[PDB]
Amino acid sequence: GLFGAIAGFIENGWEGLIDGWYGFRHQNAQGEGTAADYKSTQSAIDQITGKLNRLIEKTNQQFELIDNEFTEVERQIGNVINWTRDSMTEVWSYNAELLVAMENQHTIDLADSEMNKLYERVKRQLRENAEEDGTGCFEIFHKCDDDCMASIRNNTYDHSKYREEAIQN
Amino acid sequence: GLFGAIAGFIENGWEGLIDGWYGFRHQNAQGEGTAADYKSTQSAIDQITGKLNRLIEKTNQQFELIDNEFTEVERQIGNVINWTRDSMTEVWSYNAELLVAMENQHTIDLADSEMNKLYERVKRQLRENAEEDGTGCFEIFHKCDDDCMASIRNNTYDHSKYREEAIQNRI
Amino acid sequence: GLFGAIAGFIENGWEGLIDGWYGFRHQNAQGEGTAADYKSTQSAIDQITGKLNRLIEKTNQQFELIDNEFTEVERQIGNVINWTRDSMTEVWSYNAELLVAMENQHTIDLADSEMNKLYERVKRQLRENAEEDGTGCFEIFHKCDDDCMASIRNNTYDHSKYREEAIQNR
Amino acid sequence: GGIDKETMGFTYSGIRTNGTTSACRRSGSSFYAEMKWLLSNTDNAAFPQMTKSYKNTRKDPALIIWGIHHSGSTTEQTKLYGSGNKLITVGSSNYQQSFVPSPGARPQVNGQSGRIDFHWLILNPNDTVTFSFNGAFIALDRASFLRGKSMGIQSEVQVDANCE
Amino acid sequence: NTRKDPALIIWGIHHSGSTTEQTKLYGSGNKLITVGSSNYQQSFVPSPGARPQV
Amino acid sequence: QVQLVQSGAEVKKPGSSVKVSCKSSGGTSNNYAISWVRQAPGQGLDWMGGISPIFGSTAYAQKFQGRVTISADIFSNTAYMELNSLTSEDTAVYFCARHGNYYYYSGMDVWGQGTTVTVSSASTKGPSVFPLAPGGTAALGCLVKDYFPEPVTVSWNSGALTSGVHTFPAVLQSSGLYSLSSVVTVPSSSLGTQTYICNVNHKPSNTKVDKRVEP
Amino acid sequence: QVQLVQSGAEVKKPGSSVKVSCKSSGGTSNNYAISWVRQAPGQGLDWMGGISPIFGSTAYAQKFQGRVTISADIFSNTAYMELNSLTSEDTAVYFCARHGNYYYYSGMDVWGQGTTVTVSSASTKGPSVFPLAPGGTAALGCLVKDYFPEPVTVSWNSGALTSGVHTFPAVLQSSGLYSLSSVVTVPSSSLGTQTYICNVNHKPSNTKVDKRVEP
Repeated sequence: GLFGAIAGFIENGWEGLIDGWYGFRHQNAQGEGTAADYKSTQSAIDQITGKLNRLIEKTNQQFELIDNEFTEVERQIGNVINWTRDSMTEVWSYNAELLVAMENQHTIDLADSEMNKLYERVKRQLRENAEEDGTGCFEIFHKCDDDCMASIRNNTYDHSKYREEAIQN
Repeated sequence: GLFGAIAGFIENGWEGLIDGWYGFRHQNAQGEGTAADYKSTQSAIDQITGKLNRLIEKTNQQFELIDNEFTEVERQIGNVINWTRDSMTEVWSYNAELLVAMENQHTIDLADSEMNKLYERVKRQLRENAEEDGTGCFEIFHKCDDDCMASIRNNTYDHSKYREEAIQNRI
Repeated sequence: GLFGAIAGFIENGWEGLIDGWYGFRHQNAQGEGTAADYKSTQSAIDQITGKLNRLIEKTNQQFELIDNEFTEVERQIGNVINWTRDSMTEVWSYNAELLVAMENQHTIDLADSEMNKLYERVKRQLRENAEEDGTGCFEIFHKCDDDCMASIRNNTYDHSKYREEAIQNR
Repeated sequence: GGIDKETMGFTYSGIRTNGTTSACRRSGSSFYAEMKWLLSNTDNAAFPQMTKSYKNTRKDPALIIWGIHHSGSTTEQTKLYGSGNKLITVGSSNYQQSFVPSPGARPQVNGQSGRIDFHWLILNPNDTVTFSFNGAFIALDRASFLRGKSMGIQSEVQVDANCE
Repeated sequence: NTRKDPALIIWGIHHSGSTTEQTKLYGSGNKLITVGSSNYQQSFVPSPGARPQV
Repeated sequence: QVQLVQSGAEVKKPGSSVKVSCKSSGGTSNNYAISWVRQAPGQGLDWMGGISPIFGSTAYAQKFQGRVTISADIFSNTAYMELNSLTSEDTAVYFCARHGNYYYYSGMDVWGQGTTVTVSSASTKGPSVFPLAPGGTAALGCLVKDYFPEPVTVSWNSGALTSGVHTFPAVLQSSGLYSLSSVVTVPSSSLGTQTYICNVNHKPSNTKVDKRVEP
Repeated sequence: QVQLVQSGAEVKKPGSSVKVSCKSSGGTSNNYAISWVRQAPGQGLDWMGGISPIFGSTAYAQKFQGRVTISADIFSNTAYMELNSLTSEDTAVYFCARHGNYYYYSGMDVWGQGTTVTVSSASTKGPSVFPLAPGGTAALGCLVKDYFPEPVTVSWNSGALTSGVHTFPAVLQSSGLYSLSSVVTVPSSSLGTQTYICNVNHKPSNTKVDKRVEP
């Protein structure tokens, strides 16, 4: 929710979009077409994986029994051992739940962020030939074909080719 | 400071705005009017409350005396107990101050974020009929009345009704 | 990477820019000029320093020997001591690496943020007299001189002085 | 990491060395395999004042055990070790303790009224243990050296050599 | 302890090298040392007999 | 679904203070404003003030300023109202209510069950119970005299007789004590056969009386 | 407010090195540039270089490049200047100063009290202190003889007497040693009652001497 994109001004996601986290749905003369963006999908996924590899780590740290399940140790040192162990259970448990909550906050906002980085980029491509309607869409003020879409997608769309055209409108 | 809104390009806040965190102050023909936004105020407040409910939690975890304040325990085990308890004091104190500082950073930027989400939305509503002056204001390039303001507020203002009007009026 | 500025749509940084983190490179009629922005450079630096002063703190907390390197303590209490100390080593080591990774994420995104706050500000200044090309540049649509540059820099550039001029040119 | 046993090189004059008991059955009465139960030469005889010492000449620390025998009755003590007060002392450079047996009546466990209490110490490379005693003393025949490193666990379930 | 801070108190039990040496030093018969305060109570019997020489 | 549950009825002497609680169960109300509204006997709703504890606002009606304390414990999901220097003008039912949002303009859509506060100089006193002796049908009952405070429960035949029972609301005497009556209407034929006993329980004085009513 | 406290006066032989410190007290200077600036006797100010330790910049004047090392310990809030291969040309007062921002362009608005560094063949020596014996007012003082290097400090009556005290600048003898006088002006009536003692402290030779001046 940090950046306003996901669950903000984009109304929802597309359960039909199997092949990415982020993509394009267009409407022009010829037809309607959908394709998921690679460069930014990869980008997010990669930050998630880089998080995982940090946690699914194995501690190389070994511990032994100070304790005895078969013949109980003497009661005073038994009680010190138990009290220390519970205190460690407290620390680790707090650490576990905090670590996970915080990673989650950050993961969600990582996603909001990459959406709102796709948007703001395409916007930048199109200069003055279209408009922010505000539901995560661009109204194009010139007729455009399906090879014009692809040129937006793979980031080649030239503006000053369609400038004047799109301007009286 | 993360997003640039609060203590950024908005110069300050409004001590007269009792009824919200975020709101509107307008100037038109009729008069000057102020009203605070609900939809985004609620939004921030709810995230603050969701933080609180998490910390104001009670540990269901019980501890007993390993120690004796009346007749001191034997001295060596006394020394191990004290050293452990102090070590726990170190860890928890660090945890306390870190947790609180971090929650604070996040709370502040949570606020910056919601402001700069009010802004960017209103901006989006108005399309091509007004301009960013940059002190957290929109100069409207058409005459507008107090029922036009309300339509911006509760998010109904139609652009292509005032489009041409306000467009020639920028040359 | 959070905001898209640094290592995003700005392609890279300027190894010639000694006197700041953030600055200006302009091209007009007269020549080409570079000067680093103070207000936002200072701004970031100050947040980094405020991070440091917090960690570079000294614990006022004293600990004594419970242990003996010369004549070993009795073995059962020795083993409890060692096991506890190791457990503390676990906690602190985790805390250390977590604290540092997290501060680093935040430092990086702190930087992305201040860049993308310089940008969005200059943009706001110029109103309708220029355009986002999208590599961290503004194409100015009116001829402008080097005292016009300085007036953008120290934040005095008036728009409605050059408005009409730059608008037909669009 | 397991243990490796070495002889302590004790030999004994003018006592017995082969006291056994029906509670450790091998083929008839036997005893702890790594220990020697030291007894007077004949029933009631005086057990001599003995000193036995062992130097750890290896490069790793040695583990040393011995036992004090608490007979089931005072009569049984004097029969085994002769009459009079008994004292065992054990010394090295980081250790110093003495032991007096306490003979007298306990319930029978494994058909025995006596008890043995084992004590142990770590002997550092180049240090020497000295035992001195005039009875009620269970002597080690072998010292133990630790082999390396291992983990020890307590378990109630089967072993499986297929999973890691 | 009439001072205002706690006092550290030491004493030793002597274990003679032979029973003969104990009675020479201290006379024959059973020896007993007791030590009491309001938070302490213990007793000690020497155990005379042969240790190596140190 | 959040419910607001208030603390129980209070009986207070003039000049004392009363502190009523309002617990939010089934969810928190900390992100909303909660108001306190009182209703004097036979009178209308009257706003006392409110609190929106996360927002950080506490508000008071001018007419109660300085005499009322509104507060909240966000951790127990509870709001409180303390009214000081009580008089009989303060005898009323007190409600807490949650607004549709964090402030006091929105309609109040969730209400507590109310807490009765009675300011009186009366002392606890158990009732003295007397029989009311009696065609087709007959009328017999019990008079429950001079007790304080409300309530009293009356049953017939240990609760065995429920039909035709009409327990009248108590009168509040000028003494400050209450009196009520319970009358049961019964076939007069079953007069000399079925026995009739009223059982009167007054929790506050721990009084429990059975009383036989004969023709 | 921050103060920058530099280290003591230094006496050095030719070819040696000196490291002067500048401690930021009453707050941190870690977010600013601190420069080192020296002043040779009778000459003008001369920049040596600077450091801005959080920013990550250390800068050096070309004329001192390679012979000076500037550094900082952000943790003790201290900056340092080490100058190597000393000759008599380096005898001079070194000043640390703080810049109004993170870099070296801004005017330096805080400064150090200065460190004197003397590079010579002459050896350290503590002073021999002699009394100067004395109407309305009288003049009595102490002669502080044959010391090296500067500074000495003179106090009177264990710093209880600050009024009327005039410590004159030292005269550098042809021998290479200094001498100064301190005279205090005092009511002559308080001659046979109050005791006047002059305390001379010479740090470089670690010399403390208290002399009693008598009439």
